Amino acid sequence: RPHIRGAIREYQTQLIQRVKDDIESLHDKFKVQYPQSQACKMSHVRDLPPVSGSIIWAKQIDRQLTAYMKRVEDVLGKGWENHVEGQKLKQDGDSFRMKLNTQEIFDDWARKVQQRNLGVSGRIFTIESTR
Amino acid sequence: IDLEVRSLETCMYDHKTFSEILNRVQKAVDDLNLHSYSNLPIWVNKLDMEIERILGVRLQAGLRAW
Amino acid sequence: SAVMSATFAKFHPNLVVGGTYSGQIVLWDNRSNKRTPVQRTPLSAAAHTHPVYCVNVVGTQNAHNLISISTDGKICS
Amino acid sequence: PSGKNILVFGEDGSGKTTLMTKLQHGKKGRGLEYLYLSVHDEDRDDHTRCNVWILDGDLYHKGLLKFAVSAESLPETLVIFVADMSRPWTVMESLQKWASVLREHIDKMKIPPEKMRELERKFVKDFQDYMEPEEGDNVLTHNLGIPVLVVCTKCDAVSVLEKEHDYRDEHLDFIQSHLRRFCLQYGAALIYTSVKEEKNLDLLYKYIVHFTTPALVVEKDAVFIPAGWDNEKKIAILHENFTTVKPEDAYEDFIVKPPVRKLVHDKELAAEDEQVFLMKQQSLLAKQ
Amino acid sequence: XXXXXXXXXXXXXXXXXXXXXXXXXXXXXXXXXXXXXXXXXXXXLEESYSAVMGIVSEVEQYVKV
Repeated sequence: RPHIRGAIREYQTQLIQRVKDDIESLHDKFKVQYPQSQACKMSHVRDLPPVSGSIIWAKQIDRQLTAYMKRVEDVLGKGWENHVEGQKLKQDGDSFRMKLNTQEIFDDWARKVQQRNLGVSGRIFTIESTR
Repeated sequence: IDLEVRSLETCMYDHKTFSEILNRVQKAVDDLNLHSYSNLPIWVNKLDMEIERILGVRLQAGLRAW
Repeated sequence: SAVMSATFAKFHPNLVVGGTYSGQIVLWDNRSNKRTPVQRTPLSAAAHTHPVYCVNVVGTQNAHNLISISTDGKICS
Repeated sequence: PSGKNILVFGEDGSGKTTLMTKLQHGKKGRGLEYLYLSVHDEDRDDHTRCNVWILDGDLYHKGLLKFAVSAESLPETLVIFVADMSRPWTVMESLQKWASVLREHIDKMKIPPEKMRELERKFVKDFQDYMEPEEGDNVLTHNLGIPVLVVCTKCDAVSVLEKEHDYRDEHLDFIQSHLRRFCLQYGAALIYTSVKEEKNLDLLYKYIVHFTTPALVVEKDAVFIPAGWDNEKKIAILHENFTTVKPEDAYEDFIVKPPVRKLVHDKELAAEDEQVFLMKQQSLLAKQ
Repeated sequence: XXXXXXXXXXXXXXXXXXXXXXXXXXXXXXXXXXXXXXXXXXXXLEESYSAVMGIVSEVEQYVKV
């Protein structure tokens, strides 16, 4: 209701700078990579393959960004990118999302796994192998 | 970028300030990464080579003075 | 294009609205230091495709809008 | 005992900072990173002032060698060639890279002292006759003769390398034949070491820079060749036991498995770039 | 004291590359993992000034003992 919707821009901007700072923190922390992430080491202690933990890291970051996006549009209404800042944050979240579509990691890593699978994964061929 | 680059011969012999400059420059580089431009690492190679030269030049100057 | 009309913005102490000769409505900002408007009205039929000699804000804080009236004969809030 | 010197040749990591660290570190990016040894003088420590020197890279560090090799430094010059096992192919040639650098330095810094030419060559004829006895004829040795030594590092990676690609006694025998071969020619000895292993280093230096020890070529997972424990036949039988007998191209074999592995992070793309006017008139020709 | 002067001259030998330090870059990161920071400056560079500025004093420390 435009009648209602008019007097909230100040509070809106306060929330936008909050959203702003947190997505910026996501740029920072995601700009540090998973191999050097200490989260990799803790996740590794929790016993996952580094491949998995890496995409878990990625996918979770994606979920936080998506949650922020829904926060943004619930705050700024559905006409949201039409709004002065929403277009910007949209572009930024989209490019940030494009730097998170990790299917290539599974591709290339599945190729390395397949390369190893050519003669290792079913090595029961010598149940008690000589040595 | 260039105000930092052209300022690399300004803050005389302070590693902290040098570090700060570089960090700011690559913050701009991630900005370049998001809205990906075309051949960004290539242009970064260029940058880094001239940065190395301004660095090594400020270095050798301070080396002699030290 | 040639700005056929311009004025300030109601309760926007950083903005400058503007009409043009082409028909697009521009929107400049002072604090961004961008010598180009940051929000240009499209050149769609829904927008003005004729110069706007009088584009203006209307009411107060919640009573405002932005009404552009080009010479084509259209008004647009 | 006077001012002793050491000229080790630091080679791109290869545990060199770790070599003096296992022996006894700020940073390693400048080269010529001096160290001083003052260890036990056979009964106490009478400050066996054995000055160490560690170069790494190749960018004109000749003048740095001038700052490490004088005209009187020459007797107590235990040069130590250090290389890894992570990259054994590097070692095979890079040893001669470092060697030729010092061959230059012989004819670049020892060219004015002409007294040790006519003196030290005869003293080396004395010296290398003593290379062989009381350890335990002729070999095509080299022109380099002064106290010299070829060591190796990164050896506790054997199983890691056969895990990757060695798994053949040819790979193990051929390298040792070339190494022991190098050392015997160079008038030096072959020594190995590893991560948390083989304190056999100071034995030969202290023993030479003035405590003896019995040799080992037995384990073949770690080797110690003191000078004079050679011939040109024991090693010949070693590179005979299915080892492709004296191949003079297999340098590419071990200089092909991880150096001609591949390039993971490589960005030689020359991706894209276009024009304006060109495209415009080309579309004009496309307008028909 | 002449050996100390020789160490000072050893630091004077730093002009070997003649005001260039052409090879002044020392580090290399790992392979490809997952990154939006596609073109960082140089793993070899950022630390090199502090490294040189420190190793200069480091050689002087080791000569002192």
